[PDB]
Amino acid sequence: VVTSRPKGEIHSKAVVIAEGVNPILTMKAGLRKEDLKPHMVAVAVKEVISVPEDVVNRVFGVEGNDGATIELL
Amino acid sequence: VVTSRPKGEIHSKAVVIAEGVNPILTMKAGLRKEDLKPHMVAVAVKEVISVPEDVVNRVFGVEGNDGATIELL
Amino acid sequence: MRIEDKLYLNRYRTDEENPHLKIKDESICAEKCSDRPCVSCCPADVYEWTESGMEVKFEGCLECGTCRIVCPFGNIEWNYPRGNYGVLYKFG
Amino acid sequence: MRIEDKLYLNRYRTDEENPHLKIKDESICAEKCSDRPCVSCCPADVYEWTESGMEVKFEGCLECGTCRIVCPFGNIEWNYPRGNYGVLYKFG
Ligand code: SF4
Ligand code: SF4
Ligand code: SF4
Ligand code: SF4
Repeated sequence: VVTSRPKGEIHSKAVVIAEGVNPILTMKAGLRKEDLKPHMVAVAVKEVISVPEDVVNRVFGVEGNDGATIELL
Repeated sequence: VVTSRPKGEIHSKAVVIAEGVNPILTMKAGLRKEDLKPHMVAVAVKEVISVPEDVVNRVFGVEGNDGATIELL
Repeated sequence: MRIEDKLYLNRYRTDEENPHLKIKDESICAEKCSDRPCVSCCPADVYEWTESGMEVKFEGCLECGTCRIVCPFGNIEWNYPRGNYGVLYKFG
Repeated sequence: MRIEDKLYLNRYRTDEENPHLKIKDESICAEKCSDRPCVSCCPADVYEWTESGMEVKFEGCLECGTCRIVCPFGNIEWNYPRGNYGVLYKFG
């Protein structure tokens, strides 16, 4: 592995490309013969909203480190 | 209408038997030729539980004189 | 014991001199009846079949009317209590 | 204005001397492109098509990678920022 660091050259017997989506480093290894087309990916926009620990209990119907997940269609 | 009161005899041109289930007074008027059999009625047992106005908001997911109804099967 | 804890929560004006639940024939409850559905379907545990006869604790009657209807032989003289008597449901 | 209110909430270490979003050919964005999907699909309003060219405000880039993929002609030299640079998501 070569890095953006100045003296950065890490030697290894194997390299695990666990770098997620945007397969920039996968294309350098010969895998991913093309880039991602805009039908293999989904733009996911997320907000983390500060809701003060008791309205979370009220609007989800839970209490005390028990959680609920909503899936919105 | 005659009542359980001592001098109780109310005179009227019409009598509306709006006395609910247990058709005791309906059978006196000639209607309901038999009593209720135990398949025309359902025993409904109800508790009113004191839950202090904010756990009601939390367990129903509501707030401020907005209510929710659960039907349990 | 168990349901008279919950019948204590209700409000009553008991009419003890006028029992509104009379059993028309005690002998039907001894040999003619098999399962006693007045006991097993009373929401207030009013009826209890002893060997001394049927104990009708009419003071806890919730005036539902199940006993009169669930009795197969019709031997429950069922009335409502008088006016201003019986259960008095607060926030019913 | 609107989304840079929300980009102010994020934490950045901006690398201003190294823009990681370069456009390979500005002429493809003027006549070859019709709808400019880099502008209309950028979650951080990085791309803005003026008549002076394409304004690439790379400092607010959320490093998602949409622009590189949604661009039909491939003329976005898209890199991640260097290590310890770009978005730094706290409770991501
Ligand atoms: S149901 Fe009718 S018969 Fe059976 S016990 Fe109650 S009263 Fe006696
Ligand atoms: S009325 Fe309801 S409560 Fe009173 S005895 Fe008959 S069943 Fe039990
Ligand atoms: S998409 Fe490719 S071509 Fe269309 S504007 Fe953005 S960069 Fe220029
Ligand atoms: S990466 Fe995500 S945010 Fe940064 S420019 Fe491309 S699209 Fe806009």
